Amino acid sequence: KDERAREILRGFKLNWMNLRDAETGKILWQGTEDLSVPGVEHEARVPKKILKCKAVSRELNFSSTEQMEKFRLEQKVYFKGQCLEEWFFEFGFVIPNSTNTWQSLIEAAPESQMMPASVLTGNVIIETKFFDDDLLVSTSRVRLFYV
Amino acid sequence: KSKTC
Ligand SMILES: *C/C=C(/C)CC/C=C(\C)CC/C=C(\C)CCC=C(C)C
Repeated sequence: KDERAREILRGFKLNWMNLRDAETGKILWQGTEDLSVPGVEHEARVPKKILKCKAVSRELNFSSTEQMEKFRLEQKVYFKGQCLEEWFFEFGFVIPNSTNTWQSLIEAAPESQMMPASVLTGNVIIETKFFDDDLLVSTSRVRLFYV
Repeated sequence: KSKTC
């Protein structure tokens, strides 16, 4: 089970990922680091004007040698160690040895609830748990700078 | 609705 988790994780690869303003269509951010790798605090700089988008299209392209019955993510957004938000995304079935693109639309809260960049930058950690159904495959973390 | 994206 920890053995399976490890073969799933050993077989997995976040190839690329984009964040795009869903109104203008422009890409605001893209990385190709396997920000999915556990045991390390990754970092990411995003342009602070991302906070002004009404919605952001996140596009993730991933490979998996192993099949997954129900690939999904749970992402907690921590601010100075305090959980502000909890997001759940489901891809579903993953064919063995595939490469897949997963798109998700993340909609902004009303403006009066958006957090300012100056308060967020450097203080936000996104903690992502990678599951196949109920098997926790890994947990990765990213610290965000809004530059 | 996200407050941080
Ligand atoms: C929508 C705007 C913001 C600022 C969120 C930015 C989030 C980033 C840069 C990190 C994304 C982390 C992910 C998608 C988890 C990757 C881990 C696996 C695929 C297991």
